[PDB]
Amino acid sequence: MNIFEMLRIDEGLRLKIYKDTEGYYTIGIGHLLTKSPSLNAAKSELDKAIGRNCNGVITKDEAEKLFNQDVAAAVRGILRNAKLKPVYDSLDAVRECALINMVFQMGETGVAGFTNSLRMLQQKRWDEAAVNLAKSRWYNQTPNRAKRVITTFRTGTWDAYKNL
Ligand SMILES: [Cl-]
Ligand SMILES: [Cl-]
Ligand SMILES: [Cl-]
Ligand SMILES: [Cl-]
Ligand SMILES: [Cl-]
Ligand SMILES: [Rb+]
Ligand SMILES: [Rb+]
Ligand SMILES: [Rb+]
Ligand SMILES: [Rb+]
Ligand SMILES: [Rb+]
Repeated sequence: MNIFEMLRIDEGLRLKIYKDTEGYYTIGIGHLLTKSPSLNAAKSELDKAIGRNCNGVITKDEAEKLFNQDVAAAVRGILRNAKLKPVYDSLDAVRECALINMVFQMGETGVAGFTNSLRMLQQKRWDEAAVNLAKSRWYNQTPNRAKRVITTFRTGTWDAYKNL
């Protein structure tokens, strides 16, 4: 297990534009296109992202291409974020994946707002951090994925993803 396999379990793979758990147009492996309710707006974003006329449909290779971009950019952005960088660097490589997963789902700003949980993670107070992470819109709206992510933070193991 690694970050790519983890996010592929959590996000799935779809080759046509669809609506994510928040109702927003998405494609591929969790590639958010737009928060606009306009499918045309989402289609324009898609064509821009891939560099061709897709009218809402991509290939698996294209989906994987966006996915690696998105993972790479989530890591890079964490390392440029003053709140998230120290936490990332303090964590072992398995727990780092949980942090990347959260950024992939809710964005850097949203994760950086988890001030108290971030502190508990930096302190290696794993059970306390796990309790705190669950007191969130995040957990309420996607509880089973949040549980997996939280278990990864709490344990530093892949037990919540072996075998999905
Ligand atoms: Cl555009
Ligand atoms: Cl993009
Ligand atoms: Cl603890
Ligand atoms: Cl708490
Ligand atoms: Cl869920
Ligand atoms: Rb998804
Ligand atoms: Rb997403
Ligand atoms: Rb719509
Ligand atoms: Rb580290
Ligand atoms: Rb905050």
